[PDB]
Amino acid sequence: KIIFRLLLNVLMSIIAIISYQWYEQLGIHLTVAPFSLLGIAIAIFLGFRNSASYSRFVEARNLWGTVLIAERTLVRQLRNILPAEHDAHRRIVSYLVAFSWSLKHQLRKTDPTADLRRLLAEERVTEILASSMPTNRILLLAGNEIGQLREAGKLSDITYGLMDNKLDELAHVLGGCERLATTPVPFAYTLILQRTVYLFCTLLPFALVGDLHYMTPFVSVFISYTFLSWDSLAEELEDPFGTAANDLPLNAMCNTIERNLLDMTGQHP
Amino acid sequence: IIFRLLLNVLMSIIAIISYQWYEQLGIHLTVAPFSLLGIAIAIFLGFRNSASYSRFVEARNLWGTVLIAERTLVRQLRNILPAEHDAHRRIVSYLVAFSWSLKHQLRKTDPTADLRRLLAEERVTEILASSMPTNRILLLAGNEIGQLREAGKLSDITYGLMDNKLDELAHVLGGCERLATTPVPFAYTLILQRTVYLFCTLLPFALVGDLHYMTPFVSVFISYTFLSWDSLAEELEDPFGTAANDLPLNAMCNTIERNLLDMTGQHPLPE
Amino acid sequence: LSKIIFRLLLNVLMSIIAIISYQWYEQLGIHLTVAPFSLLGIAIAIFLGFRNSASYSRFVEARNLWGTVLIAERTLVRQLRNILPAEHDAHRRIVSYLVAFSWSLKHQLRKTDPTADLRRLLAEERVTEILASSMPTNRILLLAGNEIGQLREAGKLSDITYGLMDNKLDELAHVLGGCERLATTPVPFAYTLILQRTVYLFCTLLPFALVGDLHYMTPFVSVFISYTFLSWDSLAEELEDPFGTAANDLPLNAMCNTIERNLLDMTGQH
Amino acid sequence: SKIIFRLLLNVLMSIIAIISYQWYEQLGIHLTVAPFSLLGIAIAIFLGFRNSASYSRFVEARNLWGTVLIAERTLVRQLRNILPAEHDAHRRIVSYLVAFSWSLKHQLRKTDPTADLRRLLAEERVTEILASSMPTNRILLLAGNEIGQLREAGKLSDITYGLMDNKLDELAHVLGGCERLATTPVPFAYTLILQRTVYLFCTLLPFALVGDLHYMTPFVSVFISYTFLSWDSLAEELEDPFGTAANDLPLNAMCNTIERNLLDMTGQHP
Amino acid sequence: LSKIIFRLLLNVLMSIIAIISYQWYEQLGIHLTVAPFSLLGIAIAIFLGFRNSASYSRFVEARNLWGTVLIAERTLVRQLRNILPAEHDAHRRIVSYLVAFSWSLKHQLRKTDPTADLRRLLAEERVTEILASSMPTNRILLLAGNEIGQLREAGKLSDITYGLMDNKLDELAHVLGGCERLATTPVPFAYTLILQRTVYLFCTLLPFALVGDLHYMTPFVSVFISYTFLSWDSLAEELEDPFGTAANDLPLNAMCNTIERNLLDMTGQ
Ligand SMILES: [Cl-]
Ligand SMILES: [Cl-]
Ligand SMILES: [Cl-]
Ligand SMILES: [Cl-]
Ligand SMILES: [Cl-]
Ligand SMILES: [Cl-]
Ligand SMILES: [Cl-]
Ligand SMILES: [Cl-]
Ligand SMILES: [Cl-]
Ligand SMILES: [Cl-]
Ligand SMILES: [Cl-]
Ligand SMILES: [Cl-]
Ligand code: NA
Ligand SMILES: [Zn+2]
Ligand SMILES: [Zn+2]
Ligand SMILES: [Zn+2]
Ligand SMILES: [Zn+2]
Ligand SMILES: [Zn+2]
Ligand SMILES: [Zn+2]
Ligand SMILES: [Zn+2]
Ligand SMILES: [Zn+2]
Ligand SMILES: [Zn+2]
Ligand SMILES: [Zn+2]
Ligand SMILES: [Zn+2]
Ligand SMILES: [Zn+2]
Ligand SMILES: [Zn+2]
Ligand SMILES: [Zn+2]
Ligand SMILES: [Zn+2]
Ligand SMILES: [Zn+2]
Ligand SMILES: [Zn+2]
Repeated sequence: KIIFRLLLNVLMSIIAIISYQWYEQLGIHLTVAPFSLLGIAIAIFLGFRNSASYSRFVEARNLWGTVLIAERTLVRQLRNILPAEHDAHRRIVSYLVAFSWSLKHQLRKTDPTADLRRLLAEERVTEILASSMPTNRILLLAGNEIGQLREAGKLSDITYGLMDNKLDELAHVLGGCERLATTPVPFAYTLILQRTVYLFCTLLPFALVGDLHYMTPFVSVFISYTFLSWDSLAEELEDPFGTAANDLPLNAMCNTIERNLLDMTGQHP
Repeated sequence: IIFRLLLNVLMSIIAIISYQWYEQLGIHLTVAPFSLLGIAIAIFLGFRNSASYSRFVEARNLWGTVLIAERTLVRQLRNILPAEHDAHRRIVSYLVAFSWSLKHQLRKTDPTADLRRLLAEERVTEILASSMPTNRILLLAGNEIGQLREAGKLSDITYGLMDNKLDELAHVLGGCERLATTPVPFAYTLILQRTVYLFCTLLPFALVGDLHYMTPFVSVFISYTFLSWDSLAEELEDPFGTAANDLPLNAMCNTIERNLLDMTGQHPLPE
Repeated sequence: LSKIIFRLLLNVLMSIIAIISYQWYEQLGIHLTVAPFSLLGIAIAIFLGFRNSASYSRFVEARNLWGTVLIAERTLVRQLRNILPAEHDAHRRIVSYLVAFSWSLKHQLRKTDPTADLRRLLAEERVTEILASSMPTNRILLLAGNEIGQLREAGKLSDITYGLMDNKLDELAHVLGGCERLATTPVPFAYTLILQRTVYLFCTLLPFALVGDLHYMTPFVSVFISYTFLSWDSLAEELEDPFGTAANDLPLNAMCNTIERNLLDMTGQH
Repeated sequence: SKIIFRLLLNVLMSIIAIISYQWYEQLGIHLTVAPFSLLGIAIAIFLGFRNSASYSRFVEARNLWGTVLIAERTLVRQLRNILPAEHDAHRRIVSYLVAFSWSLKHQLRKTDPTADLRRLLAEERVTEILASSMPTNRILLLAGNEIGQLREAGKLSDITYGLMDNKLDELAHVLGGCERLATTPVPFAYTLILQRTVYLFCTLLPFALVGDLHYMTPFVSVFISYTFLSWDSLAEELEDPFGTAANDLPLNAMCNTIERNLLDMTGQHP
Repeated sequence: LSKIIFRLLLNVLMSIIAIISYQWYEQLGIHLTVAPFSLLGIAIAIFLGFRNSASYSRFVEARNLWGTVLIAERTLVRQLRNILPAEHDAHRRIVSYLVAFSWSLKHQLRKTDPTADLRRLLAEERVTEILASSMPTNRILLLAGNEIGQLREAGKLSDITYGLMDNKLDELAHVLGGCERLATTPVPFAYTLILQRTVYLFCTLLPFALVGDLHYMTPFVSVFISYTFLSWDSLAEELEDPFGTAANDLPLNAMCNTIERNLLDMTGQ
C-alpha cells in the first residue's frame, strides 16, 4: 500500500521529466517556494495529528492494563477476605476471564460464543448473549456473586464495597474502550488530510523538476516516503483494537489475563 | 467553504488579468513574505486545533462517564437490592431522563417529549418549573436512593456506594455546562478565521509572479489546506453548539436507555 | 488595552519612512532581505505558540476550579436533602455558608470587600469570625464543617454520612488552594518579557526588510504580518488574568449568582 | 544575564563578518542563508519542545506545593470539626505539619533544617527527626502517631481516623512527587548538547548573514541571538524549580504562607 | 566507535566525496538545490520534535511509577505503626514483603534473577513458592495481602482499617501493571524504523545539495546540521527504554536501596 504510492510517485516524476520540454511551450511555470509553504503547513498538521493518534493508542493500551490490574486485585481481595469460599473464587474468576475475552470480541466486532461456552454454564451464555452489551451483563453476574456472599453475611457492607470498586473500575475500562472504538473523529476529516498528502506528493515532482531535472525522482520519492510513512503510521495508531501490524495484541493480552487469574486460584494451564 | 474556494479561483483569474497593470506601477508581491506569514498562520492553526481537539475529547469523556456511572448504579441496585424492582424501575427512569435532558440542555432543544415519555406528569412539571432541570432530575434520583436508606433497605455504607455514582453524574453535568457556555478564546476565533480568509485571498497575487497560469491551481490547493484545518478546529471547539453533528450524542442517549432496560430485564420481549 | 490599533497605525508610519528612506540604503550600505526575518519570525511564532498554550491552560484551570464550586455545593446540598430531609434548619445554615464561600472567594480574588455580601447571608457574629481571620474564605469552610460536625455529635449523621459530606468540603478546599495558587503564580514574567520585546522589535524592523521586495505594497503586507503576530500575542494578554473584571476575564459575579440561584432552587422545602 | 556577555560577544563576531565578506572568494568561502534557515528552525522546534518540558516540571512542582497547603488546611479543619475540644492535640499536630513544610523546603534546597525545626518542636523530637536520614518522612510518621493515639484513646473512630489518615497520604504523595523532581533531573544530554548547539549556531550565523545584510548584520544577528539564547536559559532556569533563580519557585514565601495559615490567630477557632 | 562519532565521520567523508564529484554533476545531469532539502529537514525536525516528546513522557511515566512504590510503601508501613503499634511481628513480615516487591519488580523489568535479593529478605518456604509462579511480583503482593488478611481475621484490624491498608496494595498493583505495560509495549517500532532511515539518508544526501551553494564550506555546515539532527534522535532512543542498564536510564538499584533503607528506618532498624 505504501510501496504502491511510492512506485506511482517514481512514475509521476518521469512524467514530469519527459513533459518538462513542453513546460515553456504549454505556458506553465512551477517554483519550489510555494510548495515549500504548503509542504511545511502539511508537516505541521501531520505532526499534531500523528501525536493525537499516538495518544489514543497509549490510552487503549492503558485501559487493557487496568483490566489485568483490577482483576488481579479483585481475586486478591477474594482470597484475603474469604479464603474458604473457593466456590465463589472459581465462579468470579470465570466471569472475570469471560469479561476479558468478551471485551476483545466486542472491540474486534466478532462472535463471543465460542469463548463464552468454554468458560461458563450454557444458561449464563444465553443470558449474556441476550444483552445489547455482553460485557456489561458479565459484570452484573460477577456483581451477583459478591452480592450473594453479602446477603449470606459472609461479606460485610465494607468488604462488599471494597470488591464492588473493582467492578466499578472494570466498568470504567469498558466505557473507555467503547469510547475509543466508537470515536472515528468525523469520518471525512481523516480522508481529507489523506487526499491532501497524496495530492501534494504527486504534484511535487512537477514543481521540483525545474530545479532538479533528472534528480527529481530521487528527491521526490524521499520527500513522499517521509510524509506517507508519517501519515500511515498515524492511521494504524488511530484504530488500536484493529488487526494491523502496530495494533494491540489483544489475543495475547487475554491469554496473559486468564493465565494470571488461573495462577492466583491454584489452577494449571 | 466551496464558496471560498470558488472565490479563490475568481481572485486568481483577477490576479492573472491584472498582473500586468499593477507590478509596472511600482507595487510588487514576492513569495518569501507570504511564506513567512503562511508558516506562522500554520503554526498558530496547529496550536489552535490542539486546544480544540482537547475540548472535543473532554466532551467525549464526560459523556462516556454518563454511560459508565448509570450502568454501575443500576448494577449496584441489582446486586445490593435484588428484590426491589419498583425502586429499580423508578431510578432507571430518572437516569434515562437525566441523559436525554442533558442532551437537550446542551443542544438547546426541547426536552418535554423525552420527559413525558419517561416520567409521571407531577415530576415533569417539577423538572420543567426549575431553571436547572438536569440537576433537578439528579436530585429526584437522589430521593429514591434516600428513601431506600430511610426504609432501612440500604445501610449508610451501601447508600454511600450509590451516592458516589450520583456525584459522578454531577461532575458530568458541570463539565458539560462549562464546555457549552463557552468558548474560552473569547471571539478571537473570528480574528484567526479572517486572518486565514484574507491570507488565502491575497495569496494568488503573491503567487502569480511565479506561476502565471498555474496560479488558480496552486492557490486553491493551499487555500483548501488552510481553510480545511481552520474549519476542523471550529467544528471541534464547539462539541455542543447548534451546528455540531448530533449523531453521537443521540447514539449515546440511545445506548444508555437500551443498556438500562436490558439490565432491568425489560428486554427482551417475554416469550 | 487595544494598543493593537496604535501599533498597526505605527506600523503604517514605519512603512512610510521605509518607502521614502529606501534610496539612502546602499549609500550607507545597509541591506535587509526577507530570508533572515523568516528565520526569526518562525522562531518567534513557535515560542508564541508554546507560551499561548500555557496561557490558555491557566485560563482553563481557573474555569474548572470555579466549575467545581458549583458541582461540590450542588451535591453537598443534595446529600443533605436525601440524608436529612427533615432538617431544614441545618439546610439553610449550610447553604448560606456555601453561598458565602463563593462570594468570599470572588472578593478575595478580586481583592474587594466581602462585608456587604457576608452580612446579607450570615449572622453578624459569624461575619465577625470570618473577617477576623487572615484567611476569610478558609474560615467559612471551617464554619460549614462545624455545622456538619454538630449534626454528627447530635447523632443525626453517622461517621459514614459525616464522611460523605466532609469530602465535599475537601473539594471546595482544593478549589480554594487552586485559585490562590493561580492568583499568586502567573505564567512566569520572563516569557511575556522576552516575547513582548522580540514581537515588537520584529514588527518594527519588518517593513525595513520588506521594502526591497515590495516597494509600494510594503504598508499593506507589513501590517497584515504585524496584525497576525500581535493578535496572537494579545490573545495571551486577554487570557492571563482570569479573575479580573475585564470583558475577556471570567464573569465571576454572574457565576456567583448562578451558584446562589442553584442552591436556592434546591431548597425551599422542595 | 549571562546572556549580556554572550550577546556582546555575538556583536564582536558580527564585526569580523563585515570586514571578511570581501575575502570570502579569496579564501574560497561561500556561505548562503538557506542552510542556516534550516538549522535555525530545527533548533527553534527543539527549543520549543525542551522549554515546554521544563515548564511542565515547574507547573508540577508548583502543584505539589499547592497540595501541601490544601491537605494541611483540611487536616486541621477535620481536627477542629471532629474533636473541637482537643486543642493540645491540635497544637501538637499543627507544629508537625508546619515542621513538614520547612523540612521539605530544606530537603529540596539542601540546607540545614535544624534552625526552623527548633523554632517549632520539642528538642527530643528535633533529635529524633535529625537522626533519620529521611527527616520529612519522620515528621509525617510523628504526625501519624498523634492521630493514631487519639484513636487508641477511642477519641476517634476507625472512620474518622481514616478521614485524617487520607490527608497524611496526600502529603506523602507530595513528598514523593518532590523527591522525584529533585533527585531526577531532565537528563544531562538535553542540557549540555542543546547549549553547545544554540551557541555554536549563534556565533556562525553572522558569517552566513553578511552576503544578504552587508552592514545591518550585527543588529539582525544579536536579535536572533537574543531570541534563541533567552529561550534556552529560561528552559534551563525552569527545569530546576526548587533552585534559587529568578523564575524558580518562592519556596520560602510558600512555607511562610503555610505557617501563617495553620497558626492564623494563635490557632484559635469558632 | 561510539555510534554518534562514527556517523559524523561518515558524513565528513560524504562531504569530500561531494566536493570531489561536483565537477561530474553538470555532465551526469544531476542538479541539487538547497530549497527542497529545507522542506525535508524541517518536516523531519517537526516529526523528530514530536517523537522525542513521546519518548520523554514515557521516561517520565516510568519515573512516576517508581515514585509511587516508595510513597505507597512508606504510607503502608506508617499506617501499620499508627493503627497497630504493638504488632512488630506483623510489621517485620510486611516490611520484608514490601521490600521484596521492590526488588522483585526491579529484577522483573531488568530481566534478571531475583533469587539473591529475595533469599536475603524472606524464608525459603516463601522464596520457592514465589519463584514457582510465572508472576513472582504479583505473588509477593498476594502474600503481603495475606498478612493484612490474617490481621483482619484475628480481629486486630477492623474492616475499615483493613480497607485503608488494602488501598495501598491496590496502588502497588497499578505500579506493577503500569511497569509491565511499559516493559512489554514499546513506543511503536515504526517510529525508530521510519525516523532512523529518514534522518540517516537525509544527513547523507545533504552535502550533495549543499555543495552547489557552499563549495568547500560544505563539510562544516553539513556536520553541524547532522549533529543537531542525530543528537536529538539518539536522545529519544536513550529515553525510550527507561528500565535499561545505561547511566542515562533509571537508577533502579539506587531507588530500591532508598526504598529498603526507608522502610527499615521507619520500623527502627
Ligand atoms: Cl485496583
Ligand atoms: Cl483461590
Ligand atoms: Cl462508576
Ligand atoms: Cl426491575
Ligand atoms: Cl461531588
Ligand atoms: Cl432487575
Ligand atoms: Cl430548606
Ligand atoms: Cl483534601
Ligand atoms: Cl430541602
Ligand atoms: Cl498512599
Ligand atoms: Cl518492627
Ligand atoms: Cl515499629
Ligand atoms: Na481496595
Ligand atoms: Zn516562461
Ligand atoms: Zn485499581
Ligand atoms: Zn480459592
Ligand atoms: Zn465510577
Ligand atoms: Zn429489578
Ligand atoms: Zn513566470
Ligand atoms: Zn435491548
Ligand atoms: Zn465531586
Ligand atoms: Zn430543607
Ligand atoms: Zn483582567
Ligand atoms: Zn485533598
Ligand atoms: Zn484547637
Ligand atoms: Zn557588504
Ligand atoms: Zn497513595
Ligand atoms: Zn514495629
Ligand atoms: Zn513473636
Ligand atoms: Zn537463578
